[PDB]
Amino acid sequence: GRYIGPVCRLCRREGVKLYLKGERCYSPKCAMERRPYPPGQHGQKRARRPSDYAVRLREKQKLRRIYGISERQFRNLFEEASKKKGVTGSVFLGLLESRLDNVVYRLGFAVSRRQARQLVRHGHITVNGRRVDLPSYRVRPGDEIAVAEKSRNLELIRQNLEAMKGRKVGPWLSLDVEGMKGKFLRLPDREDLALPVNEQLVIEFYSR
Amino acid sequence: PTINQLVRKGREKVRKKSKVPALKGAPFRRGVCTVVRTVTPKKPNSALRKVAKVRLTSGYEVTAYIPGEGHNLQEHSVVLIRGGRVKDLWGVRYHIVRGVYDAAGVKDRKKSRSKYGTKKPKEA
Amino acid sequence: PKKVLTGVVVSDKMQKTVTVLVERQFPHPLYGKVIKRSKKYLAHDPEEKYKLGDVVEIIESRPISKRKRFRVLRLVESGRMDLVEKYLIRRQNYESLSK
Amino acid sequence: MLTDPIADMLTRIRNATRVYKESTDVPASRFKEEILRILAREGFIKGYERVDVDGKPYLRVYLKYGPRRQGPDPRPEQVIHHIRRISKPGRRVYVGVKEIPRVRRGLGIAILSTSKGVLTDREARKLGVGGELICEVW
Amino acid sequence: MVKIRLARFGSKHNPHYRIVVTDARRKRDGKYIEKIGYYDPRKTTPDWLKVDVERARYWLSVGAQPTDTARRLLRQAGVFRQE
RNA sequence: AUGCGCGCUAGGUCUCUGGGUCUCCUGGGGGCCGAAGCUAACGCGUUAAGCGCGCCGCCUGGGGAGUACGGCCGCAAGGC
RNA sequence: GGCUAAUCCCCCAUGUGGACCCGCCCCUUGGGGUGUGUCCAAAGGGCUUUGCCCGCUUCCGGAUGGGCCCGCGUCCCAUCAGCUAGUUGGUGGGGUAAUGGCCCACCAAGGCGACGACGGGUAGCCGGUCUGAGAGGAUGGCCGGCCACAGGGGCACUGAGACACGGGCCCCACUCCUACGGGAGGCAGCAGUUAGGAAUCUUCCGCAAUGGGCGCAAGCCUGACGGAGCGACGCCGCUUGGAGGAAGAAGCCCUUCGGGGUGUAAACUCCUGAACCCGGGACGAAACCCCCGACGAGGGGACUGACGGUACCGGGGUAAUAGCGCCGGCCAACUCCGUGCCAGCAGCCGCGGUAAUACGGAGGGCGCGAGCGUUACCCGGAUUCACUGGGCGUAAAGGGCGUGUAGGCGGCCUGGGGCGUCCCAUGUGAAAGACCACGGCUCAACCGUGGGGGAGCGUGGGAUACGCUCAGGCUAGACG
Ligand SMILES: [Mg+2]
Ligand SMILES: [Mg+2]
Ligand SMILES: [Mg+2]
Ligand SMILES: [Mg+2]
Ligand SMILES: [Mg+2]
Ligand SMILES: [Mg+2]
Ligand SMILES: [Mg+2]
Ligand SMILES: [Mg+2]
Ligand SMILES: [Mg+2]
Ligand SMILES: [Mg+2]
Ligand SMILES: [Mg+2]
Ligand SMILES: [Mg+2]
Ligand SMILES: [Mg+2]
Ligand SMILES: [Mg+2]
Ligand SMILES: [Mg+2]
Ligand SMILES: [Mg+2]
Ligand SMILES: [Mg+2]
Ligand SMILES: [Mg+2]
Ligand SMILES: [Mg+2]
Ligand SMILES: [Mg+2]
Ligand SMILES: [Mg+2]
Ligand SMILES: [Mg+2]
Ligand SMILES: [Mg+2]
Ligand SMILES: [Mg+2]
Ligand SMILES: [Mg+2]
Ligand SMILES: [Mg+2]
Ligand SMILES: [Mg+2]
Ligand SMILES: [Mg+2]
Ligand SMILES: [Mg+2]
Ligand SMILES: [Mg+2]
Ligand SMILES: [Mg+2]
Ligand SMILES: [Mg+2]
Ligand SMILES: [Mg+2]
Ligand SMILES: [Mg+2]
Ligand SMILES: [Mg+2]
Ligand SMILES: [Mg+2]
Ligand SMILES: [Mg+2]
Ligand SMILES: [Mg+2]
Ligand SMILES: [Mg+2]
Ligand SMILES: [Mg+2]
Ligand SMILES: [Mg+2]
Ligand SMILES: [Mg+2]
Ligand SMILES: [Mg+2]
Ligand SMILES: [Mg+2]
Ligand SMILES: [Mg+2]
Ligand SMILES: [Mg+2]
Ligand SMILES: [Mg+2]
Ligand SMILES: [Mg+2]
Ligand SMILES: [Mg+2]
Ligand SMILES: [Mg+2]
Ligand SMILES: [Mg+2]
Ligand SMILES: [Mg+2]
Ligand SMILES: [Mg+2]
Ligand SMILES: [Mg+2]
Ligand SMILES: [Mg+2]
Ligand SMILES: [Mg+2]
Ligand SMILES: [Mg+2]
Ligand SMILES: [Mg+2]
Ligand SMILES: [Mg+2]
Ligand SMILES: [Mg+2]
Ligand SMILES: [Mg+2]
Ligand SMILES: [Mg+2]
Ligand SMILES: [Mg+2]
Ligand SMILES: [Mg+2]
Ligand SMILES: [Mg+2]
Ligand SMILES: [Mg+2]
Ligand SMILES: [Mg+2]
Ligand SMILES: [Mg+2]
Ligand SMILES: [Mg+2]
Ligand SMILES: [Mg+2]
Ligand SMILES: [Mg+2]
Ligand SMILES: [Mg+2]
Ligand SMILES: [Mg+2]
Ligand SMILES: [Mg+2]
Ligand SMILES: [Mg+2]
Ligand SMILES: [Mg+2]
Ligand SMILES: [Mg+2]
Ligand SMILES: [Mg+2]
Ligand SMILES: [Mg+2]
Ligand SMILES: [Mg+2]
Ligand SMILES: [Mg+2]
Ligand SMILES: [Mg+2]
Ligand SMILES: [Mg+2]
Ligand SMILES: [Mg+2]
Ligand SMILES: [Mg+2]
Ligand SMILES: [Mg+2]
Ligand SMILES: [Mg+2]
Ligand SMILES: [Mg+2]
Ligand SMILES: [Mg+2]
Ligand SMILES: [Mg+2]
Ligand SMILES: [Mg+2]
Ligand SMILES: [Mg+2]
Ligand SMILES: [Mg+2]
Ligand SMILES: [Mg+2]
Ligand SMILES: [Mg+2]
Ligand SMILES: [Mg+2]
Ligand SMILES: [Mg+2]
Ligand SMILES: [Mg+2]
Ligand SMILES: [Mg+2]
Ligand SMILES: [Mg+2]
Ligand SMILES: [Mg+2]
Ligand SMILES: [Mg+2]
Ligand SMILES: [Mg+2]
Ligand SMILES: [Mg+2]
Ligand SMILES: [Mg+2]
Ligand SMILES: [Mg+2]
Ligand SMILES: [Mg+2]
Ligand SMILES: [Mg+2]
Ligand SMILES: [Mg+2]
Ligand SMILES: [Mg+2]
Ligand SMILES: [Mg+2]
Ligand SMILES: [Mg+2]
Ligand SMILES: [Mg+2]
Ligand SMILES: [Mg+2]
Ligand SMILES: [Mg+2]
Ligand SMILES: [Mg+2]
Ligand SMILES: [Mg+2]
Ligand SMILES: [Mg+2]
Ligand SMILES: [Mg+2]
Ligand SMILES: [Mg+2]
Ligand SMILES: [Mg+2]
Ligand SMILES: [Mg+2]
Ligand SMILES: [Mg+2]
Ligand SMILES: [Mg+2]
Ligand SMILES: [Mg+2]
Ligand SMILES: [Mg+2]
Ligand SMILES: [Mg+2]
Ligand SMILES: [Mg+2]
Ligand SMILES: [Mg+2]
Ligand SMILES: [Mg+2]
Ligand SMILES: [Mg+2]
Ligand SMILES: [Mg+2]
Ligand SMILES: [Mg+2]
Ligand SMILES: [Mg+2]
Ligand SMILES: [Mg+2]
Ligand SMILES: [Mg+2]
Ligand SMILES: [Mg+2]
Ligand SMILES: [Mg+2]
Ligand SMILES: [Mg+2]
Ligand SMILES: [Mg+2]
Ligand SMILES: [Mg+2]
Ligand SMILES: [Mg+2]
Ligand SMILES: [Mg+2]
Ligand SMILES: [Mg+2]
Ligand SMILES: [Mg+2]
Ligand SMILES: [Mg+2]
Ligand SMILES: [Mg+2]
Ligand SMILES: [Mg+2]
Ligand SMILES: [Mg+2]
Ligand SMILES: [Mg+2]
Ligand SMILES: [Mg+2]
Ligand SMILES: [Mg+2]
Ligand SMILES: [Mg+2]
Ligand SMILES: [Mg+2]
Ligand SMILES: [Mg+2]
Ligand SMILES: [Mg+2]
Ligand SMILES: [Mg+2]
Ligand SMILES: [Mg+2]
Ligand SMILES: [Mg+2]
Ligand SMILES: [Mg+2]
Ligand SMILES: [Mg+2]
Ligand SMILES: [Mg+2]
Ligand SMILES: [Mg+2]
Ligand SMILES: [Mg+2]
Ligand SMILES: [Zn+2]
Repeated sequence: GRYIGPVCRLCRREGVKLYLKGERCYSPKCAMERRPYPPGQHGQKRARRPSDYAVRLREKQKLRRIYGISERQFRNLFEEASKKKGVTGSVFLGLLESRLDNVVYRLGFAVSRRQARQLVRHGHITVNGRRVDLPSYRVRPGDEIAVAEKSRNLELIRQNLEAMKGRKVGPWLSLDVEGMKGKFLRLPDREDLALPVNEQLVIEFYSR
Repeated sequence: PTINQLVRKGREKVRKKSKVPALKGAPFRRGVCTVVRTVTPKKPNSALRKVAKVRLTSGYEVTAYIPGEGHNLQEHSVVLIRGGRVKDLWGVRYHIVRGVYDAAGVKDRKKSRSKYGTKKPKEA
Repeated sequence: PKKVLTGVVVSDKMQKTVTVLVERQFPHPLYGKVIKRSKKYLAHDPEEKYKLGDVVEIIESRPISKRKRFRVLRLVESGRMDLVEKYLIRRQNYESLSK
Repeated sequence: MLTDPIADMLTRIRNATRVYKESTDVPASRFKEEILRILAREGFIKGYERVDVDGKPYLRVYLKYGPRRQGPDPRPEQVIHHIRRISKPGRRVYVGVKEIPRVRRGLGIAILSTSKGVLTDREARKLGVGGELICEVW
Repeated sequence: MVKIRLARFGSKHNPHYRIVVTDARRKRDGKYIEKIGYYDPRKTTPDWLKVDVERARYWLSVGAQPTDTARRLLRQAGVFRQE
């Protein structure tokens, strides 16, 4: 159970907008609209200078909450990237960017990531023609990620896609809105995504 | 040391002695209380600390601490020894695990409940 | 290959047998230098031909006695008693080191 | 008797240069000549000459250093910043080719004696041989 | 005597065998003389049988005995074919 | 409270004992200041505590304890 | 005590050949050939019955599995320093598949040890595993290889193989039966019981698969095994919802009484549809066998599931578990109240003697999350046994001083050798694991296929600077 509960609170503690609610994280309600201070009794108090540890921990939490991942999946992913050839930070982001649910979000099929997850687990998504109900599932370049033929007239789906008419998608992605399909073209680099994250801080955090 | 000296004598690997003979290498030992009493602590503090003399399954008699606020232990109650010592006490090398055997848990404790062995209460 | 080594004959004293001292060198697995170690092989001299001080090649063979798995191959150097006297000296040093 | 002649050379050089002496004499051996020749070729000394002190052969090593500097302590950057023995008698060290050190990230050298002669770590690798690791310089 | 037979390398309900020359008295799954082929009964990939008929015919020449199933697979690779 | 041997690294000054064309120079010892350098500092510095090599001895928190036990010395006291 | 068959035992023959003494030849430890002499063979059964099969006997190879021997590696204590009588060798012999004091007789006086013998302590070893940047430390459950044991101690018999776990004999301890003479056992096989313990499972299903024994087969046996069950023990996957929703309800907490907080969190709206119900429903299984062909090759045919109606697919379908540690510093997270050296905390530093972020509750927060903590233990940090990678004037640490034994170390040039060193080739370094890649279960875990690497040791070849050795010079050390 990767974190389930009040969210715009994490937006707040991380000090930046993470967009966990989709639209309305786009409204003037995000609570980063006039409560940009963290949650709790002490949120409005002058904040002491963070320890090196603090800084690093917090950056990592930012990244994780962005993807909505267990710690354990996140660690395993990182380590799996530290093993791989190529810059660890970037590989990591690439691997995170490769979760099916994330691909579904990224393709506009779902509004937020948590929603994308639900869409996957419920089997409204196919990958190359077969249903994949695992959110963790790794999309590989070349993969065609589609809305289920059966889920195609779902209210949430129709609205979500008529949204994406005229919208531009990730430059590592292809989209066909008529067909409710999209292709994962290539792994993204750190410039491809806008993340409010210095990944090198995360490498350091796990380096302790 | 010269290298030749190392080839002759070598370097001495140094062993550590166990802070705990609960023997067995075991994580806990069962025992029976012998004396259940109170004791005054070492030079910097004052209190009345609650302890039991325990006769272990492991053949040893040892003094164990009885953590938490209330306690039910008396001369014949059988108990579990978990090890870890009490610093400002004389010769108390192990703690009693509460909730196990004739040790009750700590009544009314709401806070770190698994230390102290008390169940989660219900709410209203 | 039946293993074959070289040593010097330090013991005359048996019947059709010779004690052959064999040195060997090798690097030390940790401290890295070369160390020199040695052991006495009991070797088969049926002819009673090889004498003390002879530096001989020695060979892996069919077992002769307990302790004799090696027989004398050939003589290489003759009469290095410097070796023998070294070893005898050690054995005399033994008489110290006790009680 | 010097117990290690080769070290005595390396050190003669060390102290020599650490006072900025212009040259220094070391009792001559063909091997020392070789080591020297490597340094010279590598830009570490200026060069050396075979010479005669009281009728005994020495090799005279002429040392180089950097420019003069500013602020307090004008003394010049050494050109041999660091020079040390690796193999010594009484612990002999031999690397095979795959075990040949790279030094100071390539900016330094190691001098190995090999059955192909005395060569720099790069030299030895290119020659594809190993041997007794004599010293490192940088 | 010496056998040509199957040894179980899969996982639970995922059986994959090694076609193997071994002494008869070994554990089924234990140390053998050679791996001649592989066998995947559940035919989960394009190659679910490899043989290497050359070594198979060797071992037959020195009188290894294939088991019944071993020999089926062996012959499937035409180790025994004369033409 | 500084194991032995060897090689290398400014000087100044006082001394003991040789040799030399005897302001002084050149050996071998004893002192004091001091270059570089070392050092936690104090200090050491061609009589190293500097730079290096060889070899020996030794160290691994305090107390318990140079104790106990064992062995070996010793007439004993006591020693190792 | 009596009868009787055989592929049971024996006798005579045949002697392909083989064994043994002796001689010669080749080869070189007992390898191969040859000559005379002596000795040694067999077993029948089935049929689709004049031939084919399943067998038998002797011999030579092969393959596979073993025995024995050797180099090297293999924990702690020297407060264990000497050990040794079959002990060390020799000759002859006994024994064995075979070498061997393995055993015996006779002879000799040896063998081993500070390069740690002897003694004591501990311990199955390994592939590997854990940890570490590495070097190193620690470890050897599961899987694979080896060894050893089968209540304790001895012993042999049968046999290709045992000194045999469900074989035999004896002694011992224990249980059981007994008519007191005497008998019967041996789960460290699967399950299960009991004891011990902090603690470790079902007296399950199946012979369908793979494997094993016997059988020409059909088959039979197989707690090997393939499966299922229980345990959050591990690992991996996944759920407890998704979107909207106030300038932001109640409650609660804090409050400078203005307000701040839990917080879009709830309520509520819409949507999806774990669970669950229905229908379909596997792969793993094609052989052996039968038929043609020739019992071959080849072709054709049939049977066969424990898992299990399981996985999986289709339909329907409900908003559907959250907990545990922590918030003085190390260390991410602060306030109120209670308590007043008490009660309690505590890994160290240290908190509590009326203003306690350190006790106890609450509000709030940080961290992980079907877990979270604790205890024990290993590596880590610990460059705190320092090979990498420490030191000894005053911090722990130079022996009171010498002499020299072993041992370590060795100036300049030349030549031979090529042992150390280095190089090339090759052999070995099983599989599993680790690594990379592709692949198979919807992913992963798990699994398969391929690839790479590699210390060490064996063999052949090569180099010669350095180390050694031999030879020959020199004088800068040393001595005279
Ligand atoms: Mg990386
Ligand atoms: Mg977008
Ligand atoms: Mg791209
Ligand atoms: Mg974004
Ligand atoms: Mg940025
Ligand atoms: Mg790390
Ligand atoms: Mg670390
Ligand atoms: Mg106090
Ligand atoms: Mg009671
Ligand atoms: Mg503890
Ligand atoms: Mg607490
Ligand atoms: Mg003799
Ligand atoms: Mg004999
Ligand atoms: Mg011979
Ligand atoms: Mg003696
Ligand atoms: Mg002594
Ligand atoms: Mg090598
Ligand atoms: Mg076997
Ligand atoms: Mg497939
Ligand atoms: Mg095929
Ligand atoms: Mg054929
Ligand atoms: Mg000068
Ligand atoms: Mg004068
Ligand atoms: Mg003087
Ligand atoms: Mg001074
Ligand atoms: Mg100075
Ligand atoms: Mg120093
Ligand atoms: Mg200073
Ligand atoms: Mg001088
Ligand atoms: Mg002076
Ligand atoms: Mg002096
Ligand atoms: Mg000196
Ligand atoms: Mg010092
Ligand atoms: Mg220490
Ligand atoms: Mg102490
Ligand atoms: Mg005393
Ligand atoms: Mg004692
Ligand atoms: Mg005494
Ligand atoms: Mg004494
Ligand atoms: Mg006495
Ligand atoms: Mg005294
Ligand atoms: Mg009868
Ligand atoms: Mg009758
Ligand atoms: Mg006959
Ligand atoms: Mg004949
Ligand atoms: Mg014979
Ligand atoms: Mg017969
Ligand atoms: Mg007959
Ligand atoms: Mg064999
Ligand atoms: Mg005897
Ligand atoms: Mg005789
Ligand atoms: Mg004999
Ligand atoms: Mg016998
Ligand atoms: Mg036998
Ligand atoms: Mg006899
Ligand atoms: Mg006798
Ligand atoms: Mg030895
Ligand atoms: Mg024992
Ligand atoms: Mg044991
Ligand atoms: Mg051990
Ligand atoms: Mg270490
Ligand atoms: Mg290792
Ligand atoms: Mg071990
Ligand atoms: Mg076990
Ligand atoms: Mg088992
Ligand atoms: Mg095993
Ligand atoms: Mg036994
Ligand atoms: Mg038993
Ligand atoms: Mg017993
Ligand atoms: Mg027995
Ligand atoms: Mg038999
Ligand atoms: Mg046995
Ligand atoms: Mg049994
Ligand atoms: Mg049996
Ligand atoms: Mg009896
Ligand atoms: Mg009974
Ligand atoms: Mg029974
Ligand atoms: Mg019996
Ligand atoms: Mg059992
Ligand atoms: Mg019990
Ligand atoms: Mg089980
Ligand atoms: Mg059954
Ligand atoms: Mg079967
Ligand atoms: Mg079968
Ligand atoms: Mg059969
Ligand atoms: Mg039939
Ligand atoms: Mg029948
Ligand atoms: Mg049965
Ligand atoms: Mg099983
Ligand atoms: Mg349980
Ligand atoms: Mg439980
Ligand atoms: Mg899990
Ligand atoms: Mg709406
Ligand atoms: Mg709206
Ligand atoms: Mg509000
Ligand atoms: Mg409110
Ligand atoms: Mg209120
Ligand atoms: Mg105010
Ligand atoms: Mg309010
Ligand atoms: Mg919500
Ligand atoms: Mg509404
Ligand atoms: Mg549906
Ligand atoms: Mg509905
Ligand atoms: Mg159903
Ligand atoms: Mg089937
Ligand atoms: Mg089929
Ligand atoms: Mg059958
Ligand atoms: Mg037919
Ligand atoms: Mg026919
Ligand atoms: Mg037929
Ligand atoms: Mg056929
Ligand atoms: Mg067929
Ligand atoms: Mg069924
Ligand atoms: Mg069925
Ligand atoms: Mg259907
Ligand atoms: Mg369905
Ligand atoms: Mg709900
Ligand atoms: Mg809802
Ligand atoms: Mg929570
Ligand atoms: Mg503090
Ligand atoms: Mg932490
Ligand atoms: Mg803090
Ligand atoms: Mg009170
Ligand atoms: Mg009060
Ligand atoms: Mg207070
Ligand atoms: Mg106070
Ligand atoms: Mg508090
Ligand atoms: Mg605390
Ligand atoms: Mg508290
Ligand atoms: Mg709370
Ligand atoms: Mg909470
Ligand atoms: Mg745990
Ligand atoms: Mg452990
Ligand atoms: Mg530790
Ligand atoms: Mg380290
Ligand atoms: Mg320590
Ligand atoms: Mg230290
Ligand atoms: Mg060191
Ligand atoms: Mg130190
Ligand atoms: Mg020193
Ligand atoms: Mg002083
Ligand atoms: Mg001191
Ligand atoms: Mg002294
Ligand atoms: Mg001396
Ligand atoms: Mg000497
Ligand atoms: Mg010499
Ligand atoms: Mg030399
Ligand atoms: Mg020498
Ligand atoms: Mg030469
Ligand atoms: Mg060579
Ligand atoms: Mg070559
Ligand atoms: Mg190779
Ligand atoms: Mg091999
Ligand atoms: Mg190799
Ligand atoms: Mg391998
Ligand atoms: Mg794997
Ligand atoms: Mg690797
Ligand atoms: Mg895949
Ligand atoms: Mg490797
Ligand atoms: Mg290896
Ligand atoms: Mg060679
Ligand atoms: Mg040559
Ligand atoms: Mg000479
Ligand atoms: Mg002369
Ligand atoms: Zn937000």
